[PDB]
Amino acid sequence: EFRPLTLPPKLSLSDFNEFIQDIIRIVGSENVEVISVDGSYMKPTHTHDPHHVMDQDYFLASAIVAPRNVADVQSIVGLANKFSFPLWPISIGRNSGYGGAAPRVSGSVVLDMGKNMNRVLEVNVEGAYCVVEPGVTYHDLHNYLEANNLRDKLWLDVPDLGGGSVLGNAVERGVGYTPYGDHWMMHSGMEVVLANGELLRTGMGALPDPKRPETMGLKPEDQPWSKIAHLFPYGFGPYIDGLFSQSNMGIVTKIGIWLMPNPRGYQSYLITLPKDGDLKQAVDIIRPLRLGMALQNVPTIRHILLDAAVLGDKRSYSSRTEPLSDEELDKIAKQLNLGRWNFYGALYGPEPIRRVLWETIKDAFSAIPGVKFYFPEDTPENSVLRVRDKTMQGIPTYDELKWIDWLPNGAHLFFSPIAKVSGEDAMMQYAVTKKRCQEAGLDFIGTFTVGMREMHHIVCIVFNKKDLIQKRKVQWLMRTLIDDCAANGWGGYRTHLAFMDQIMETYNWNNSSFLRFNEVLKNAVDPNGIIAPGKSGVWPSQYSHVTWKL
Amino acid sequence: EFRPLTLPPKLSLSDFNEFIQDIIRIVGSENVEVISVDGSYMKPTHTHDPHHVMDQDYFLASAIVAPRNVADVQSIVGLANKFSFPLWPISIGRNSGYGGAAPRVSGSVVLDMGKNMNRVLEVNVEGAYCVVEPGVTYHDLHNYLEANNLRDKLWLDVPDLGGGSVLGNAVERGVGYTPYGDHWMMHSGMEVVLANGELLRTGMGALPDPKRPETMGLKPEDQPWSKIAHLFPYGFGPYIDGLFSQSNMGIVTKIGIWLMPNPRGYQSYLITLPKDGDLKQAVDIIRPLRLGMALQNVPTIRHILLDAAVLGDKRSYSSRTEPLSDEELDKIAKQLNLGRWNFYGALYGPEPIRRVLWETIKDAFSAIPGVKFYFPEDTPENSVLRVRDKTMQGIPTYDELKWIDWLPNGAHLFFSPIAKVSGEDAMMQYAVTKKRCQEAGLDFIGTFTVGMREMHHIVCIVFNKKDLIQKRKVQWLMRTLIDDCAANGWGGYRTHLAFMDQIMETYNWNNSSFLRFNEVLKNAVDPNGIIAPGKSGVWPSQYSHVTWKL
Ligand SMILES: *Cc1cc2c(cc1C)nc1c(=O)[nH]c(=O)nc-1n2C[C@H](O)[C@H](O)[C@H](O)COP(=O)(O)OP(=O)(O)OC[C@H]1O[C@@H](n2cnc3c(N)ncnc32)[C@H](O)[C@@H]1O
Ligand SMILES: *Cc1cc2c(cc1C)nc1c(=O)[nH]c(=O)nc-1n2C[C@H](O)[C@H](O)[C@H](O)COP(=O)(O)OP(=O)(O)OC[C@H]1O[C@@H](n2cnc3c(N)ncnc32)[C@H](O)[C@@H]1O
Repeated sequence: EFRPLTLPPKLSLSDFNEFIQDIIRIVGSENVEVISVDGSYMKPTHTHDPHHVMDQDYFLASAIVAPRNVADVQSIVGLANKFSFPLWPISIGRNSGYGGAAPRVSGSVVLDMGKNMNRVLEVNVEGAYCVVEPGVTYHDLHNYLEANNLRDKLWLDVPDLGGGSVLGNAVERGVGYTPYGDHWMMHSGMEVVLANGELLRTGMGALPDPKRPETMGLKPEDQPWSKIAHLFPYGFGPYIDGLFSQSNMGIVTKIGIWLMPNPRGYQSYLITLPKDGDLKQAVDIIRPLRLGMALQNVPTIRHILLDAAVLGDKRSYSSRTEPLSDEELDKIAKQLNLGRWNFYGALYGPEPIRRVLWETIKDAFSAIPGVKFYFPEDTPENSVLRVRDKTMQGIPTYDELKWIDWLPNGAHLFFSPIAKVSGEDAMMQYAVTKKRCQEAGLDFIGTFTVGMREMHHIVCIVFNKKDLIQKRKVQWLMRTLIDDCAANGWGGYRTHLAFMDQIMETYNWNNSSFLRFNEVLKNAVDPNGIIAPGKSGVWPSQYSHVTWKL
Repeated sequence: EFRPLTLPPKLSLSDFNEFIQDIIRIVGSENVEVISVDGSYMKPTHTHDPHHVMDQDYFLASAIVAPRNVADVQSIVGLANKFSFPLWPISIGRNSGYGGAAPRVSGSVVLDMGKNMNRVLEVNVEGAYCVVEPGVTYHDLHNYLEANNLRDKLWLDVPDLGGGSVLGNAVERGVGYTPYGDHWMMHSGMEVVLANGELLRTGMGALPDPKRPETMGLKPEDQPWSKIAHLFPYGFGPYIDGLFSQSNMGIVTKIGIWLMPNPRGYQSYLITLPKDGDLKQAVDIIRPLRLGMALQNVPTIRHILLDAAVLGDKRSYSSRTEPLSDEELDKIAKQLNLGRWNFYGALYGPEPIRRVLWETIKDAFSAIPGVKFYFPEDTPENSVLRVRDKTMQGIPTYDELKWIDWLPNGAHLFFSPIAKVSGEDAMMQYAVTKKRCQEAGLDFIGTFTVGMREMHHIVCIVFNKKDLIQKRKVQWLMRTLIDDCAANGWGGYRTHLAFMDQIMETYNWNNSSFLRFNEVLKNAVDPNGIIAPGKSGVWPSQYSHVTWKL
């Protein structure tokens, strides 16, 4: 297909057309769409960033290809080398507010690993793990579980929504909410297609499965994995798996994820914190409850305007234009029966044990006047708790998609710095974010996700994507928070395409010794800069910093 | 000094003699020793392999060098890059049975990082971590904790002795036995002198500490870390930390290890399994208890002789010269009130929790005939339990050093296959290890140690170093052991100087993709291969494989 909307760098129109011809040849014209439209969460766009803060046709693909299998991805890559055509690998492209399936480099070949590469490849009950291809969602897998009666032997671990790729997410080092909440950490045995074309699997994945008659002459892609590939991550020698998450080192095609066995008892809960400044003493309570394994999962500390947005848009609470006042938020609390901060957690295992954690935790949160403890049953039926009951046992919902609609034309954008598990420090980060949010005229909407020693601060910027003034006011908001938080010793853990460069430029100890060392290894494995140039600030030698950096 | 027994390759006497003169002018004479003796554990040697299977002077330094600071380390890397001089950094060189201090490539400059770089830079009671330089033995840290009263707040995680470098062990991916027994996975934020000699700090350690007066003008080494540096492993971008374990990618100057807080209750236990065959059912029982979290640490399953040999050498049991027979093992067992296998574990936390777990466990092991339960107090003054009851609470000890003296000239080498947590697999490996020890006319000594989903199975080969026929026999054993276990889908997780190239060739999936990838990265980062060429089987392009491997 002839004249495209944006071409990749240095490439003539003639060369685009010969390139696509061989791709159309290899994949069949079903699995190639040249771009010469915004959609929804349910039929996700693979051309552009749906929750856009820049121009809509800023981060935009030139084509989209859907490899049917692993050798298609070798062919396509071997090809992209031949021309020097940037690629952008996506699994499901539901990386929304992080840019979705937009390419950082306008003119790229967004690579739809997900549309066809689809298989739940294995579920191992005694190993308590599973192998996933990029197309398997959280829901896909969940529906694999229930169709096989495995729901009663192994539980999953899920983000706020079920659309996401199991692997795409894990590679992004993302976060769920059971004891198995640290997604990346739960990986074992990765299969990666390298920039050069050569296939790789890491860990004991490199320890070959012993030869047998039934497996002879099977393509590397389709071979089985040795018995320990997915039980020990490290294998032998340097442990490279992590070079491949939040990186442009490769294209991931298979990934082992560990699964938590049915604990033998479950109960979720909600403790409500009446005042705004109850954050500080809360976190101070969570601190040695987390560190001492009285809090087994990854709990959340939701802000009121987060649940408020799930149960109904802004307009149905106030007709005001500025962000809502402190007294107005108080009303919304007593309205919905929530506090200013809500702490959502869950207990796991046999009744004898849940009993004691609960008595400890209740008993710990008693030094806060006005507190209140809820099990799911005790709430409204629309309730967030009633949904999150499901999220903390590995049952994927979509309910939470709604908070995106806090403002006319729904679009989000994340700022996720990292703070200490101290009440003091948590307050500080909230006061620094809150301040810059009013200056920008937004509301503050957020959650802290409690890791053992660290805390993920998710600043949920919603804006209406057809207000040309506010989208710039967000652009200014975003650039200031990164800076402000750096000035204060916090950095983001993940970002949107437009802010990769800054955020990485944030981590500049000893004159960017981290980036310079990364740039080194990139140029070594990808001599031609074709795998996802730009990702996480990391530019190859043939993308000039000046022309490219944002 | 003028004349060492061995020169590093392609290096002249006159060059060597400049390098040395040059080296001496930096670090003073007291800190530099040419070599023109096996030492102890109490004062480890730094030139060669103390428990040496190969020739006594097969792995040999040409000199030792102790930098008084990171700037020295830097200065040295500088010279070595000029002269193309192999380095071989050790922290403490206690790596016996993996080669102690000995350098993969003879003629290397052993960098004794520990002698002067020593300090415990930090114990952070909120963070439940600590920050350690290459010289901080376990024991050293232990005594530090004591002299600052922290013993009733933060506990350590020790491996079977106390000499070990807190960090040297960590970047070997070593293993101890509290619930924080996965040492490598407890690191957050490491510092590193790269091969080029540029200084790098990883993870959050890349986000610098914000400017204030009191730190202005400090050399990069002596700059503090930013707040989240040792609480969140990951930073932002591609996670490179792993690159620096069991690899030769950098020289490590500092590291942050998580410390586990006093858990508010502690009980250890011995479970004796009376039959050789009980291992099989025994592991099956472990599988669900491990994975459902009833077992909180790295319990281990020790072969009986282990305890035998801690208690008194081979002679003290029979003047027999060949391996002791099955029946003598039944004899010895009963003699010491032990089983044919031995399970050691611990209970952490309040009395109510301990209670419940310990019943779940008693009960589950009861299905094995003639099983018997002992607490510390229930056993004789000299017991292994009484020793491990210490080990399991982060207290360093050394009694276990005895087993090394099974034979006239004690020396141990290790073989370290990973294994499934399934009895049938476990027995398979036992069979195969055992048959082979039998054929080399050796006494089988092993443990498995219980990972979450895997088991580290440490075949403990011990032979007498002055016996050339035995030495040679042990070199046939290991090489056979690596091969057989590969042929049945089991890799070794860590090895000895003289088996590194072999073990790697074992992880050869898809025409060795793993090593080829790793050889690529290593040349990028170390053009003149001065850092530890050879480690883990990974070689620079100037070390021809034909010349160098084994
Ligand atoms: C708007 C939204 C997002 C969200 C969320 C709630 C809302 C309402 N809650 C989340 C949660 O609690 N936990 C979490 O981790 N993320 C949450 N999000 C963010 C996001 O939408 C989801 O996490 C989603 O699962 C991620 O998108 P997806 O799973 O569909 O993956 P992707 O679009 O392909 O993005 C991956 C990025 O990484 C690189 N990448 C991805 N896959 C590969 C493979 N196959 N090979 C090589 N590189 C890959 C890409 O460069 C891409 O940028
Ligand atoms: C014989 C013995 C050994 C032993 C054991 C019981 C007996 C009696 N029990 C162990 C166990 O419980 N768990 C475990 O992990 N190991 C056990 N061992 C083996 C050994 O004693 C320990 O592993 C010990 O901790 C290792 O010695 P050490 O800590 O001194 O390590 P090293 O000698 O200094 O060198 C080890 C390797 O590390 C790399 N290294 C070290 N420092 C650096 C720096 N800073 N920069 C870059 N690399 C570094 C080197 O490659 C070296 O090969």
